[PDB]
Amino acid sequence: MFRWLFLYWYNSTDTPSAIAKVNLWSYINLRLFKARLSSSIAYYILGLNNLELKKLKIFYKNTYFDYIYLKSIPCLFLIIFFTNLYLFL
Amino acid sequence: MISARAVHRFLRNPNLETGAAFRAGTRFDPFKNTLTVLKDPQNGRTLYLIGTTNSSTLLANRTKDLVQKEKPDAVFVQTNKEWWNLAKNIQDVKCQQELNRYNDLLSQAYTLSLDNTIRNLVFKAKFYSWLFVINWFKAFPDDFHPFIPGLEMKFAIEEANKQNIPVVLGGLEVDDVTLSALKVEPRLDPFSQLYYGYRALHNSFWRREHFDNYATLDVVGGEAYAESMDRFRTNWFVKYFEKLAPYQKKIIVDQKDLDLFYALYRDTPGKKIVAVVNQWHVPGIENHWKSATNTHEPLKAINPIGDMDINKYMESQLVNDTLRAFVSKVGKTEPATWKNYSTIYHKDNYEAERVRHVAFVDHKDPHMYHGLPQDYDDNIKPKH
Amino acid sequence: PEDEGIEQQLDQQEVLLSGRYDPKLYDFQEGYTKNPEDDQTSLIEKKAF
Amino acid sequence: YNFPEYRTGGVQANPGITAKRIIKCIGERLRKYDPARWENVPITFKTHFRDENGYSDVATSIQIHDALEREFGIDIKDRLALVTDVETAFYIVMSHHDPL
Repeated sequence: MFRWLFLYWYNSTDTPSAIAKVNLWSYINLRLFKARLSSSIAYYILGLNNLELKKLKIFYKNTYFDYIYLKSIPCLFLIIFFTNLYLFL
Repeated sequence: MISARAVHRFLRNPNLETGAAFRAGTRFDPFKNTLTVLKDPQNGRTLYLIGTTNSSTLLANRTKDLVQKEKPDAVFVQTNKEWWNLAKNIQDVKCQQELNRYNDLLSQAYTLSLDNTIRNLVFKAKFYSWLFVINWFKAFPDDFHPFIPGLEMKFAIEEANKQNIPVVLGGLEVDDVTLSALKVEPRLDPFSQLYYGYRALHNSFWRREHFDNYATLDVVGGEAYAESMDRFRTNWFVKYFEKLAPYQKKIIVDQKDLDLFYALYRDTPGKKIVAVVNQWHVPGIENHWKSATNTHEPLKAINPIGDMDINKYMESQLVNDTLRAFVSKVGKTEPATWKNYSTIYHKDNYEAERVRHVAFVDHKDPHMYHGLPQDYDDNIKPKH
Repeated sequence: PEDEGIEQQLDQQEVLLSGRYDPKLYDFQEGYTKNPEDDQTSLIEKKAF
Repeated sequence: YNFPEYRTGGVQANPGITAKRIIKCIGERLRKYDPARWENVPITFKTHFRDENGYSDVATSIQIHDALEREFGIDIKDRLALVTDVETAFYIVMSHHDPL
């Protein structure tokens, strides 16, 4: 289980040479599933000695409906106020 | 003269890169977020400042035991005579839920001795509207009422009466003194308060913080939330109040902190004081007490570049310059980038803007060959 | 006899003795909070857990 | 009268002074823009401007970009990198070829 390619490819002991020395190629060890990124932006800047990995995470994805409803009350009241103001004037 | 120490700081560990099981700190820490010990070596006085949210039975029992065993020379409880009468007439209650059952009766102690004149009636209307709006923005449940005193105050007063030591009542959060102070400030308005309270969280950070704070209050009850309110959470709440209503925050927090410090420092018997005050007055009272008694923790000077490793940067530059010179001499060529490690901010990989570093002003400039392999000897020696 | 009560007790003992659920391996947190914060349940609830 | 130095690239020649300037300008801008949060927090080289979970605020970082542009007379490309710590600001400033 790997998240970063530089950790994935650093020291891999499940290479075809060794697995052929044992000759047991299990399905769960497919390289299609071994590494997968975090789906959050991660770019590289130049630190003091080497590359520095900076993650750009802007908004959460686990918001529930109650947060949306509570954050919408001022907008709904503004809409009501503006419509009634238009009706009166 | 002025000791400008930090008082209300809620940002914890901004130098850590926390997250994913590496937290910025522990917020539970009960029995320590609440009790603070302060000393006055000039007069040999000891103060036990207990900041209560009036919601936890465990803290009420701890305060009762502290008053029982410490035997102070004075107890300073932040209540008033009306609340004390109502609470002393209530008996056979030993848990905070039962006392929360009487929350309306104890809230009857909020009595305003105002006139019936036109100006006072207008002020009462404005103040009640502002209170309604600020309670909408505060949004606390029944079981968490930091401004309605509960079992901790009652136990402190009863244990003070058992030992026959004087009890000094400092008044509730909104008492006659603070009511007159709010009368002086004409900045009370429900509509402006609504508009400013829906603009307080001006960036994502505050919003997020807001969420999680109240999120915990919705998951854990008032009793479990009173224990997990540390100094950083208290400072965040006072700053949130400041963002909601800076003038009323100045009147209710800062000025009342100064008044409580005055009462605890001068208007008290002394030589041992147990002061059960509200949670968010503890930072200000403690800061004022330490500044007046000079009992501040020793200063550890913070150099802005103290945590900057300039040697790392300079060694990297030197190493990469030597490597560029060595590789250029081996290959009989010149460096291509002059950037130690390739990152996409300059877009020099696919555009025409090089990162070449060759600067000189004339043909006689000694620094003409700096950055070029001609600057090094055949032994890759930095000079000549 | 695969007695249901005794087998359930043995199942619980096996699950807890497997070593996967050692509290030293876990940093208990309030997962819902956007900022990573420790477990803030009350002291008696922590003792019961 | 103090004559300015002829040799160019003095910002890259003094990493410590560049970091001090970055710290000063960032601190002033953050205390002006968000006084309730940064007025008590000392800003050093390892200080970052993200949440405790690593989530960054765009408004704070754009304020820091404006502060760095005014301090060093540069044009920070906001779409390429976001300044979320003093180290990123140092990298951006030292990468620019016309800081002063």
